[PDB]
Amino acid sequence: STRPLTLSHGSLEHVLLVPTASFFIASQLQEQFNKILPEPTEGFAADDEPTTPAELVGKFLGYVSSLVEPSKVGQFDQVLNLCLTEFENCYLEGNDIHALAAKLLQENDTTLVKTKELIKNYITARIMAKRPFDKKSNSALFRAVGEGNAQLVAIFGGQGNTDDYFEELRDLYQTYHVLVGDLIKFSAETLSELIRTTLDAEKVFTQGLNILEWLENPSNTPDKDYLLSIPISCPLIGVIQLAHYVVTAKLLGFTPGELRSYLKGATGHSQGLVTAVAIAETDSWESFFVSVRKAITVLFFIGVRCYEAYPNTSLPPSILEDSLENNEGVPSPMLSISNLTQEQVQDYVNKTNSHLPAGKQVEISLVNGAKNLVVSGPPQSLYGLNLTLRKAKAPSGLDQSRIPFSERKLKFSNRFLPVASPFHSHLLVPASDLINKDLVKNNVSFNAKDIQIPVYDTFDGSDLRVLSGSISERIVDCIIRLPVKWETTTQFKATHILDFGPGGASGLGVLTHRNKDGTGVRVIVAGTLDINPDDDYGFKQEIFDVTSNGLKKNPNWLEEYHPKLIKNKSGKIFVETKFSKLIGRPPLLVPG
Amino acid sequence: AQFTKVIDEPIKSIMDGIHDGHIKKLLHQYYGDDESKIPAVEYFGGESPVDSEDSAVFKATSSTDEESWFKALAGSEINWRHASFLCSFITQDKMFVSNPIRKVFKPSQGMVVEISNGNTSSKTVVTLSEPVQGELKPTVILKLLKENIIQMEMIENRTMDGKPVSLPLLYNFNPDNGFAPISEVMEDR
Amino acid sequence: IADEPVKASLLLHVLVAHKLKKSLDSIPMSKTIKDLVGGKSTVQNEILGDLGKEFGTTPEKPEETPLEELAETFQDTFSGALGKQSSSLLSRLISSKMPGGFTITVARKYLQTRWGLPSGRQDGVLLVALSNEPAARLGSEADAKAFLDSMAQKYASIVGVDL
Amino acid sequence: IPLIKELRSKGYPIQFLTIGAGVPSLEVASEYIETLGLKYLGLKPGSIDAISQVINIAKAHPNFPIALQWTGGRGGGHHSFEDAHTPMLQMYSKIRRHPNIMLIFGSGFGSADDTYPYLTGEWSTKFDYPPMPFDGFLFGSRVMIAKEVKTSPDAKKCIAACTGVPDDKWEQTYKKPTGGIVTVRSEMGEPIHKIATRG
Repeated sequence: STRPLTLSHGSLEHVLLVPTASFFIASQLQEQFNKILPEPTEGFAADDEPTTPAELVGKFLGYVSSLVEPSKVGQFDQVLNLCLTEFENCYLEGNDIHALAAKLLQENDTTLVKTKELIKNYITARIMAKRPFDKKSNSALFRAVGEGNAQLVAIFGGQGNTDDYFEELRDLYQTYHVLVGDLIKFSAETLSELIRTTLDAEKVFTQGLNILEWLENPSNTPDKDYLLSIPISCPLIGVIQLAHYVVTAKLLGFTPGELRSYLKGATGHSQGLVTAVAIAETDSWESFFVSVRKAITVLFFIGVRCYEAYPNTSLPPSILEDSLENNEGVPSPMLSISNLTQEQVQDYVNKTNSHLPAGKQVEISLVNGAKNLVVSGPPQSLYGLNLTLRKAKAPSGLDQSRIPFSERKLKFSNRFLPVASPFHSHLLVPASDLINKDLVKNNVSFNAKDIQIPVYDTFDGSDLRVLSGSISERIVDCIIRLPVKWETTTQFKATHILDFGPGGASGLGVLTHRNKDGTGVRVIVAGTLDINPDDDYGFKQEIFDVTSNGLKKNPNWLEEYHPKLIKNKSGKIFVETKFSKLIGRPPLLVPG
Repeated sequence: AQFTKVIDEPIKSIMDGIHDGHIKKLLHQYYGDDESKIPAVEYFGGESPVDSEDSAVFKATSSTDEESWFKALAGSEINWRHASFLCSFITQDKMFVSNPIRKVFKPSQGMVVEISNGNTSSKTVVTLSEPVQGELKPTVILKLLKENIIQMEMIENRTMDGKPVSLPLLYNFNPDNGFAPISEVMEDR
Repeated sequence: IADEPVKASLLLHVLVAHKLKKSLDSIPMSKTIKDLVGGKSTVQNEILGDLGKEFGTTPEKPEETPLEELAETFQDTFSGALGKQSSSLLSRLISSKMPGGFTITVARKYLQTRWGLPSGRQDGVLLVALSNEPAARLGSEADAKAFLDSMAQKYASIVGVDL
Repeated sequence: IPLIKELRSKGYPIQFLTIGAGVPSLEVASEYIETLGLKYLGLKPGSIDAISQVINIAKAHPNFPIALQWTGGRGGGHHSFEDAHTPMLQMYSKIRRHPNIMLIFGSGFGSADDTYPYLTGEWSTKFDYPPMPFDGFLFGSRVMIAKEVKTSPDAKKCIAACTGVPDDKWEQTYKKPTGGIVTVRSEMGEPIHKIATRG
């Protein structure tokens, strides 16, 4: 026997059949929540109120979980478990909650913040109701990897994807507290150890590195320029990556070695490279933080010594003025040029290098695409190259349709990447040796045997596991000296790529998708839950999707449009293409 | 201009030479110079670029979806029935009248469709039976005469002397003209 | 107030300005049709087509001869009728926009009585209303009447009328 | 257009309509598609903006076939300044998400053997892209000196005398006779490739 209980926020309403034994406890907490529950407006446009019944169930689950304690058994634990089971059988029937949340975004007028709050409340209630994600989740994608139809590879983004990486970290801390908090405070305490452990880290970190203080209170967060500095940013990027890996593994019910074993291969972009190899070494939850420790350690030192090798200087206000008032980025030591050939940019940098002294010369850091490269060097010498580039490139609204194609003036875009150190340059070479001492002193090693899946270099695209020397030294060499030929690293024939890295919308995932669009490879952003209107790549939700929505393949042009043969009953052969199929005559016409 | 040299060559000769050059190259690259590997179909064409039972029984209601209806009736195999129930335009002489088979078989409540010999086109017969004065009697018999004719007996029962009278619809089914293979027979019509 | 059948200069200006999605004052007459939308080749021809439909006959090489001399070259043969193009355009203006209560027929007698402007002065104010399209949603008939007032002021200012 | 209306109402065997020298507006396209009662619609988009217009038309009308008959600046008749390859490299990705587009490549084709790499799609492999097969081909100038055409024999002899040039040099036809063809303005100043005859 269960008595009906109504809970409503204006128009939106839900009925929960609470067992009459525990109905008095339920008639109390609803009375409490209906007090806590704000006054509903028109359309639920105002924040902190549900728009759908699902949101209000979420808010109830979150509220009940806030009171319930895990250590001490209360009277509220029966209510929490009953409403959680009821919710699991009334909203997300079949598929995982992530696909439901996106469902609320596309279908209802739900805002992204409300979605994040609903997911946070659901997981908070699930962990508080002592019901973890122990069962091996039935995600279509990883099941098809089980049958081997899909080859899955995880990439790891570097710097210059977004600006506020810490804002994403905060978002992760709030929304997935129950899943991440443990790793976050482990990392925080690890860096607290490292700053005093290093001789003069406390000199580098002028406002310290109390990340947990900045996470809990946004007011305590220092200025953004402090956060973008490599010493602080680089390890925190690492954290965000690992945290994302942790979250997905916990939802999938995979151990970090199990999820690693599911990957055919993995690669990173600059710093990201260390995370993949740290992931290539991890086995189990207990043997997880030993891998993380090494990973978070190196990106700390990559931060510190590189900062000492080429510390950013104060730039003249006249240059910043010029750059801003000529619609260019803020002068930073990496500059991204799109729609321009490698031979063109190398010719331009050579031309600039002809005048400059060797110490102030620039060199090509990242070869992302064929026509999307990033150069690194002094932010003044980059501005000097920008100056030469702006002379050539035509104005952004100039119609050159009426000029013959050859005579046309090439029209490209050159924007200053949000970074504070010239990566993959001659400037960060000295630091290499210091970091190699920082590698050996702290007993930071990577073994050929310990790496399970092949991890690919950022320069030659070869597996690191076949190397003769220390993989640690090679990684250092790759991140601060060797350039990233990102197109040369990705010759692997994988069907699906996860962007664990930071950026989300502007991350390495999208760049790779563009680079090798139309080869049948499907890129999924694993760092952001969003809906792509084009649907030309997936988002986080497609990872946890278990239905026909979970296995989506991008079109490989060659195989989809393959020109075939056919013959009629009378044996007249036709070339069978889309057009010929339409018309029932060969795919040749005489035009008008 | 690089390929315009031969004067007064027939279009047939030129464009056959283009299609045949394409066939041979495709055959050599993907079919190992073997004609048998090329799949055969009844008539090639009529498939839109937007994208096994011997005897089945289908029942049209007021709810039935006309796409799924004609797909089911026509079936999967490329045969006379396929063209009959999926070709949008027949050819009355050189003129393109909308397909009258789709008009007669339009999915409305009451009609019941029976396919006999569905797997074997040579003997396939689709019979549509409608409630004639309450009793559900056979009304349409679409089948084959000699192989290259589509015969649709359109029978009326409410006659002068009870014995119903059959209407002979004939159509030449030319699968070589795959676009509109169905051409209604005007002679003696 | 006395009536006046719409000229070929105003009807040419509103047709050319409407197809551009520009204000009636943004487009100068003293310019070739080719100078306007030399950017695109389609827009030039669909301009000529709509002018051809509304006025029937067009001179040889219209696009390279500027608008002003074309005005009177249509004026002599044309006779103060909304024609076909502008008839569909005012019909889409009334139906696509939200004067949900009042249609074109009610719009005419509202201008005709409350101002005092007859048929030819109605056509002329409707051509002002076509070039100044609200585009965004309008509330009700209270906005529409206030818009018809302002379109009667613009017609009166350009042509040189007083109310 | 109103003629074709009657002829489709009367139902003459008119399979399609192709609008050359640019692409219609969205409203005119919609008029044409679901009032003319064709089987499909041809278009000859001039540049990236026209291609984007074709895409728009194919988007608003996803169940009606639409033949995107791309022809580079190297074709005969009224030709734009657009390269035959580059704008296709840029737009192919976008075009191919629409099932109801059939993408016909034309311009500078008079043999099967030089088109084949575009039928297979291997043409783009040179351009460091994935292979991009096409739906069909059109030949303008190839069929020009055919027997069944009405062109005067001496004209044919003049065409057969026309040497023709490889793709790379076609963009010199705005300056001088390049392989016996030169670019001259139309009546309305639209560039056309004509045989470099005294006239």
